[PDB]
Amino acid sequence: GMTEYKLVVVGAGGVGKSALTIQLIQNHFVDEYDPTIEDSYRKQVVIDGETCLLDILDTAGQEEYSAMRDQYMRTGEGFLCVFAINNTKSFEDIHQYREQIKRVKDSDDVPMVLVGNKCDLAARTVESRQAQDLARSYGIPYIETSAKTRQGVEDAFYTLVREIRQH
Amino acid sequence: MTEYKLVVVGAGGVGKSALTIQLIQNHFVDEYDPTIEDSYRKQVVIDGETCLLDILDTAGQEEASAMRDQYMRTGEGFLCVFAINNTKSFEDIHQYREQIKRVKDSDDVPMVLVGNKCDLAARTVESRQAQDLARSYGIPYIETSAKTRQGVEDAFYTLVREIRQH
Amino acid sequence: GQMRLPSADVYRFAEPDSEENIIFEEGIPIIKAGTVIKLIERLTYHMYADPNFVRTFLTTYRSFCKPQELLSLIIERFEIPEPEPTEADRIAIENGDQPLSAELKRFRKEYIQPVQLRVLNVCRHWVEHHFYDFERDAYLLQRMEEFIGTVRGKAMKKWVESITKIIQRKKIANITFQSSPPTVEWHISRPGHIETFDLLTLHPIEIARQLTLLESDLYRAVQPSELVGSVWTKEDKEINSPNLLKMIRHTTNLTLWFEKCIVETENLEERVAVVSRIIEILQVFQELNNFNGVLEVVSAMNSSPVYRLDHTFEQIPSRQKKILEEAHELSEDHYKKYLAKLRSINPPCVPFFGIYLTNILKTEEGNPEVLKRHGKELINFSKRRKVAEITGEIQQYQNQPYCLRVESDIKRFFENLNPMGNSMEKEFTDYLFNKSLEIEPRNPKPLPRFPKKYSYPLKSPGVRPSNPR
Ligand SMILES: Nc1nc2c(ncn2[C@@H]2O[C@H](COP(=O)(O)OP(=O)(O)NP(=O)(O)O)[C@@H](O)[C@H]2O)c(=O)[nH]1
Ligand SMILES: Nc1nc2ccccc2n1Cc1ccc(Cl)cc1
Ligand SMILES: [Mg+2]
Ligand code: NA
Repeated sequence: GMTEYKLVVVGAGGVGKSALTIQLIQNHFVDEYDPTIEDSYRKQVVIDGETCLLDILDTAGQEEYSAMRDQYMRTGEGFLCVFAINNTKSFEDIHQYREQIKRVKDSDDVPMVLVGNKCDLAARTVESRQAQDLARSYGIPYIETSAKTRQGVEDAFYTLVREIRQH
Repeated sequence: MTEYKLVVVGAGGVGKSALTIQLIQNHFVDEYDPTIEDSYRKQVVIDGETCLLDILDTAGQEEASAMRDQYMRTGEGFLCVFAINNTKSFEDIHQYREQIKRVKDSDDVPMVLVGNKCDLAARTVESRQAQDLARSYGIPYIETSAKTRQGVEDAFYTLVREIRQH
Repeated sequence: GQMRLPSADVYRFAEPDSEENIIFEEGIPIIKAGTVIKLIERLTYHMYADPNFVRTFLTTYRSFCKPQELLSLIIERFEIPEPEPTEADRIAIENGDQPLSAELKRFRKEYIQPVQLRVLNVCRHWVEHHFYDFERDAYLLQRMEEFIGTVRGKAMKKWVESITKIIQRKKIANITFQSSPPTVEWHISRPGHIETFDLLTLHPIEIARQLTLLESDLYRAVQPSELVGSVWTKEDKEINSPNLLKMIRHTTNLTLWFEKCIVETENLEERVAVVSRIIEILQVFQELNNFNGVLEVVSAMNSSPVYRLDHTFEQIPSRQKKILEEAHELSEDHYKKYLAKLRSINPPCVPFFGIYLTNILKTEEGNPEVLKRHGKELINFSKRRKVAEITGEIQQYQNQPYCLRVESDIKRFFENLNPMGNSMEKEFTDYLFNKSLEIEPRNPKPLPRFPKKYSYPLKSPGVRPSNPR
């Protein structure tokens, strides 16, 4: 039937990464969530007029299980590499996440998007020009998202699906 | 996984808490800290079926005797515990049996009669007298020691089987 | 009719329920949201006890109420005013007779004593199961001691004297089975010869047993204080979640050790024996319900350095391929089969903690702290109940001990395991991947041969236990 895309969210912990998938999968208009509910990470969407099913793996909270990253990453067809725009270290981590994805998938051309996430009102420390330059150096899209208003969230996931479709 | 609500009742100091903690943690509590109300959970396979026991550990002290209806309404089965070296605790059993029957408005409530502290030599309640009472109630009688674990699983899991067949 | 209550002007907990101060979910009621005053009222309600609510509240309340303020509020709850004599009592007294005091006696028996006892039950649970509030705030402990130590009146006396003693014991602060644990098993390494201990020289049964004891102890040591508020992800995680982090770091180190044992065995035949031995350890982990250990092994086999070793995988016996594949399928579809298996086995077990962490974090991030209703902000208690359902499941599997004997030397060997040495993580995992490329080069590079490194027999003793008299 319809195509299913296995997407994987990766990025530093402790800086609101989990809000991206929560806001996507959520009842958009009721701020509520039970992650234990079977298929709280599956969503049927229409992208460019074609219906598909998103299966999103977000292991937020398990970042200290660093030897499990390979196993989790290998399940994915496309990757959202997420940093927080007020945490420079999480932005500096992106290079090694991308290198690890390429190794696990054994490909130099893995569908992925760079996501700069605004997780609170603390001062931004990564300017969008810096993140655009990094994404261009990798040949991948850059999307900025708000962890509170849902802005950019659909764009991040839909852009990644387009990267998969056009691979 | 089926869930079972068990309630442990009986006079103060007979060992309701020590029995429960021995079941839950494999540890014998030497201290006598009177209970107000405690609850425990235990996943366990009984007769090849996995279930989840919710165990309510209640107050034996008479100062709490007006607060029992609320937990008797929710419980599905009751361990009625006395100590085999305390005759008064055995005489108290029938008050618990009658109150449970009144609250649940039923003559057919799952129960097990438990004679605890069977590791102690100085017994004052004979097994025959307790067995006669259990027969008059239609329920099994199991002697236990929260100290040595003798009979402890038998008492709780027999009560589960009675709820299951209810 | 119902008992009359104190005036809400002298006793705040007598205010009527309304949607402006409490909201119930759709046979005791379940609270969706409420003011802190209403939460504490229902925590100590005169009509029924709610021990699960006490645990939920004491586990999660610090996200909406400070410990010092909670103590002030339950002391306020405790101090209930008694009603004045009624008209019938007045008329008896005016005639020099003793009043019946029927309404006063009922209010004592059915309101004051149950509420006061339930306040004391909150104090008792607080001290016994959440004592860290008092370890971290000595003045809070002094206030609790003073409150308990000055409760007068005979109805509460037994529990006041008990709680005083419990507090004193907690300030200065044994397992029985009826079956014996099985005999410790030895292979090439003999007892006391710790210098020869290694993956292939210890008995694979005993490797799995001693790692299960270690991992069980680490699992059982994690307290809810390390989890609520997602504190293991925040900047102070080393301060607030030390037992959790020790447990995770053990799991990571063991996974890396398995990978290192594999890729540093350059001879193909020897490496097949290493991988086969690790799968035998995985089989014993499965038999022991050590799911953390199962996934430690599976994570190693799915790592980039090991996963690509097609020549090694080809020679694994079919029955061991099936054991590894079955273990891997536990994690598929977001751990569907693992979750079902955990809920079906007979404990003791060692759960995989990572799923709990993700679910606690997402519950906290995905639900608001307050609900706004009729101009009022109500504490969203349903969110805290969901968190406490997870911490309660964790605690349920922490109760059951393993009936296995500790071997102190094998325990120490695995406690001191340090596969990374002084290397940083990236340097070390790049080393492992480069070893993988050395021992099985990318096609079309030919497969080289390498000399043996082990001087002792590679044949496994197997994983079925032995039993001499
Ligand atoms: N020898 C022996 N002592 C026991 C046994 N069970 C309990 N005790 C002891 O008897 C005392 C009272 O035990 P406890 O479990 O607190 O009794 P309880 O029925 O829960 N009391 P309460 O109704 O006040 O909560 C403790 O000192 C405990 O160690 C048993 O099987 N054998
Ligand atoms: N083919 C395969 N089936 C698996 C099931 C679960 C985990 C890993 C699995 N691999 C890769 C593998 C395993 C072990 C070695 Cl030594 C070399 C490659
Ligand atoms: Mg007790
Ligand atoms: Na920064």
